[PDB]
This record gives sequence, structure tokens and C-alpha cells, in this order.
Amino acid sequence: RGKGAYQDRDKPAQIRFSNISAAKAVADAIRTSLGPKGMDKMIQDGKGDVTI
Amino acid sequence: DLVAKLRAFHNEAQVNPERKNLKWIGLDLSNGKPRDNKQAGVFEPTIVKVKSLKFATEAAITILRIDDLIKLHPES
Amino acid sequence: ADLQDKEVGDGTTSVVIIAAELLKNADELVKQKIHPTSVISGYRLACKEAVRYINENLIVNTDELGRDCLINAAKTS
Ligand SMILES: Nc1ncnc2c1ncn2[C@@H]1O[C@H](COP(=O)(O)OP(=O)(O)O)[C@@H](O)[C@H]1O
Ligand SMILES: [Mg+2]
Repeated sequence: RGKGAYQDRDKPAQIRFSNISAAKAVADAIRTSLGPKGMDKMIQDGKGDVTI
Repeated sequence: DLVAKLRAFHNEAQVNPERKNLKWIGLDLSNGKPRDNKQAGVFEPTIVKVKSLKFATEAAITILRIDDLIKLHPES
Repeated sequence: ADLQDKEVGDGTTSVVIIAAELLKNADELVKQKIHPTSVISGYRLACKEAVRYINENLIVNTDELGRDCLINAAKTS
């Protein structure tokens, strides 16, 4: 048996890691606004409109 | 000292049932002394104070509810 | 301030000053690790009790005074 498939291509692993990192970043960003003790966020658009 | 004297007057009015007439003690800005503002002719509509309190409380609650700001850059 | 002007017409500076002071003190409490929800609940209860106390103890009926009450209110304005 010995070694298996070499998997010379490393790009798929990097793509998976980047996707996971982005999803985790989004989840962490919106984590603070969960539950009865969560707090709102204020978002200002490019047009200058504000929403809470 | 003026605010301290006013607070003392109102505290005495609240704790002593025999001095309930001190509730009207306000500020006389001309001489800088506490003065009975009911007999001095300094009145306001009650709706002014009530609406001011309600609106200010709601605005403070609305602002205090924020803990994070995202400011997107203008498209141009 | 604009809403206070539209709905009442007087006390436009007082409401802004009171709101700013309320916000400043609330943030001072929050900096001491007091949760903002507790501060909001306390503010709501305090506002309700203040309104009740004003309506029950600090009001003067105008019929007791007459046109002098209107004149004094205008002059104060
Ligand atoms: N003759 C007076 N003596 C003492 N205080 C007064 C007198 N007239 C008005 N005030 C007080 O000054 C405060 C400020 O009122 P003002 O700023 O003129 O109204 P607004 O906030 O609508 O501009 C009022 O809360 C009122 O109680
Ligand atoms: Mg005024």
C-alpha cells in the first residue's frame, strides 16, 4: 500500500479554508446581537441612509 | 449651592407632610435664590414636561441600544 | 427637537438637553459593566413613575386661577 494519492493541487484546500474563514467571520460579527441580552447595530449605507 | 438649596427644599417638602406647599419652590434667576414659583407666576403646561420626558427617554433608549456601527464607503 | 416642536411647540431645548444627559449617564453606567438592557428598563420605569408623580402631585388646575394663569404662562413663554 504505502502512500496514497499525492494530491498535488493545493488550491482546493485554500479555497475551502477561505470560505470557512469568511463564514466564521460573518458569524462572529453577528454573534453579539443574539438573545434577550443582545444589542442592535447601526448600519450607514453609501447613500448615507441609517438603519438600526 | 442653588441646586443644593432647591433639592433641600424639595426633600423637606417630600418628607414633611406639613410642608407640602414647598413643592412649588423653583429658581429665581434675577436674584439667584429659591422662590415659590406658583405665586411668582412661572407656569408651564404639564404636557410640555410629560412629552419632553417621554421623548427624551425614548431617544436615549434608541441611542443606547447601539453597540456596533458599520459605515459603508460611498460607491463614488 | 423637531418632533417636540411639532407635537407640543415648547420646551425644544429642554428635551434635547435632558436626552443628552440621560444618554451620557446611561453610558457611564454601561462603562461600569452594567448591561444596557438593565439601564433601559430602569429608564423606562423611572419615566413612567416620573409621569405618574407629576400627574398626581405637581399639577395646578387652571380653573383655580383664571385668566391670570394664561397670562403668567404666556409671559413665562
Ligand atoms: N421667569 C422665570 N423664572 C425662572 N425660570 C423661568 C422663567 N421663565 C422660564 N423659566 C424656565 O426656563 C426654562 C427654559 O425655557 P426656554 O428654554 O425658554 O424654553 P424652550 O426650551 O422651549 O426654549 C424653562 O424650563 C422654564 O421653567
Ligand atoms: Mg420655551
